Amino acid sequence: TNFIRQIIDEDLASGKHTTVHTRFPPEPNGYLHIGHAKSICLNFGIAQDYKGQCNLRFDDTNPVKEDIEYVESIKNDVEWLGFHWSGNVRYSSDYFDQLHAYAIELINKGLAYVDELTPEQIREYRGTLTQPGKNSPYRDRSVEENLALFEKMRAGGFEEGKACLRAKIDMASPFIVMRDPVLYRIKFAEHHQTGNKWCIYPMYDFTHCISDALEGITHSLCTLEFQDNRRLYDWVLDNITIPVHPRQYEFSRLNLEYTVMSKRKLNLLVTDKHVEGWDDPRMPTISGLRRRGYTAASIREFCKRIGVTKQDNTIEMASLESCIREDLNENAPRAMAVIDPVKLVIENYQGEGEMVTMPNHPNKPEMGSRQVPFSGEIWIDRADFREEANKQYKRLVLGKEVRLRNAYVIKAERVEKDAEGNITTIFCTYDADTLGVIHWVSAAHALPVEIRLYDRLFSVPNPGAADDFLSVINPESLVIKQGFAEPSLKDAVAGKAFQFEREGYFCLDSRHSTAEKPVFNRTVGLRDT
RNA sequence: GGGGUAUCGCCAAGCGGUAAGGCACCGGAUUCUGAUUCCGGCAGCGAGGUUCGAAUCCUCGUACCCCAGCCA
Ligand SMILES: NC(=O)CC[C@H](N)C(=O)NS(=O)(=O)OC[C@H]1O[C@@H](n2cnc3c(N)ncnc32)[C@H](O)[C@@H]1O
Repeated sequence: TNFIRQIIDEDLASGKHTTVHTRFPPEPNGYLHIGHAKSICLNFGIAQDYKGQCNLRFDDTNPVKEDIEYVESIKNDVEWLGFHWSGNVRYSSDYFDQLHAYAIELINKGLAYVDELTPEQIREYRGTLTQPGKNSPYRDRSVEENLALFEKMRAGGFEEGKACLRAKIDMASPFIVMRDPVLYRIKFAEHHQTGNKWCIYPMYDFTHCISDALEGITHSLCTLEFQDNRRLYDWVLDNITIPVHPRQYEFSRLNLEYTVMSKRKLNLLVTDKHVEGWDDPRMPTISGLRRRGYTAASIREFCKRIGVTKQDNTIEMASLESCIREDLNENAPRAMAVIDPVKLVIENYQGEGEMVTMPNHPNKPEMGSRQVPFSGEIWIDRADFREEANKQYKRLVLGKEVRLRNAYVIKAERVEKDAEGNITTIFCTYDADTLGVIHWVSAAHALPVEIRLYDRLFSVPNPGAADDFLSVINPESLVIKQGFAEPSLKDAVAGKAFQFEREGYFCLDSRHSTAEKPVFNRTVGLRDT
């Protein structure tokens, strides 16, 4: 329960409404991102929670910026997230002729007219945040003149920017939006759904209130920027022959630390190639978060955990993080992986290996146990090995012993180095019947695995407010290791995310992995203190 | 100008009845993952008025967001 829902129960009891009918109106000019998920939960959840209907509508009014590619993806992430829409997918373009008729109703009613101030001009007459606007000399043309001219615009008689249809509101209203907001505009650009049937497109403020109405929406839910815009949402509706009037309520938009979220800036990392793609695993996009290894639920949880308020906010990473972890900790079966590897030879080991039994999930044997190849020419993570270390360091010490994960207690007793003085091997001896702790991978039965260690894309908490967000990208947002994993990981089906013991939760990256060079993305690391 | 916001480090309840939970975080217990679990540990813009008493009320100021695209 949040204020929007609180309003919903009230609108219910009074009987202002019977069923709720919400909507998600993303424009198809980029992919969805976590923020949208917030928006996607609000509207889809309210509806199902109230046995209502939510639809997916692509507010495709600006042909020039939108592309078919997006609508396909927006459609997917929506499903993927876990929601289904009411009836078919509706496009604002579905209501184009509808908007046209309505523009005419305003014209005939005399509340809209063909203004001819060049764009530059239209702004000058607009006035400012403190100085009222000034009526255009065209403002008062006759209904007959307006109908004629509109039709011309529509018939392409005017070049782009040479004419526009405008409402006749109040040029000196404090709401800049009511200063004779433009209704239609000329754009000779093929629309992704109507092709070239249209030369004049309608504006969002115009399109949006009508679509909602014509759809039967009970609560147009949006983000705060559109609060001023509520004035014109009601005006248009309050001035055309349409039978319902969806009330609008806005809320705060999701802001995440260390990552921009504007479909534009995201769009910029993509175009200027600073990331693999909209879905590069470092992105805040859903497509990305998915490839990164986020479970629809963790996202839906995140969304649940941050509420919907009118307050400005900026969620920390640890929140989104805590979420995937809560999910994965409980579901992902553990495995063995070694990210940095130095060879460790147990000279006391005679033979060619054996077979150590490891659980799939230690706090839940319910997921059974697997069989992994133990040996004496194994691998380990360099950071487990130290010739010198304090009392808190629990891993391998030059004269100590560490219980190898699900196997034996070895005991380093020598070491060896090279040119630069870095070690190449740690000769040690294993105990006989013993079955701190560390993990490992038999070098022999080792699966060569590429590992992509990800980190927050941007170096600063609020790259948005930065001068050049690109200039503040973390060069270490991605760090490609080359490690070795037990042979089980051979059968990692791109999808499940295993938990490489003591390292993090990983998933096989489904944009690069091959039969021989599987690629495991680190969704999120573990809590290390 | 106008439209908004003002409770813990980050979110988020409470809507006059004497300040929820979440995440971060610091202690302690277990753990062949320094994880997991586990218990313990840390609060309402300012100033005034209003009440018996208000974070929720009235007023002043203060802050910070948004609005001068033929983008949405
Ligand atoms: N009346 C409205 O909702 C505005 C719709 C408009 N076409 C729009 O905002 N375009 S959009 O494609 O950028 O966004 C579509 C809808 O997604 C949600 N949304 C957009 N940006 C968001 C953000 N940063 N955080 C959370 N939710 C966000 C809104 O419901 C938005 O309308």
